Amino acid sequence: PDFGDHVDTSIFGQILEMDEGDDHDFSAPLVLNFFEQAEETFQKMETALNNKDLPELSKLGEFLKGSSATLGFTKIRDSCQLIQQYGHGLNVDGSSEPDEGVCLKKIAEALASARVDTVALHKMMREFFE
Repeated sequence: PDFGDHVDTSIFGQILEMDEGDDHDFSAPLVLNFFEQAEETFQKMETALNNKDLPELSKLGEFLKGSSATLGFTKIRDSCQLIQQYGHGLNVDGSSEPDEGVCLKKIAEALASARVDTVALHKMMREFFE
């Protein structure tokens, strides 16, 4: 399976080992569970944006970063890392960003990237598991 930059094959590959037989009896429910979880998190983020709660956004980013990391979903993990950082009021270089308005705008961009990358991956994973 050639998922491009979306998936770390060395990590995802280890998920696939847990399948007994060729029906993907373990990996497929797991991946499904991740997309549901992601979808829930994105909704809770979309609300957190609406209420301009930067700490919440930071934590949701960190949470979803961790679960995408576990499965090797690199592009999603990265965008969630940015949400974590911008939620703590920091730029990519580590310098502080004191303008909340700027932070929120950067989070919005990274949330859009995350959602789009999730959808892209969901499709490929659907092709893969059929």
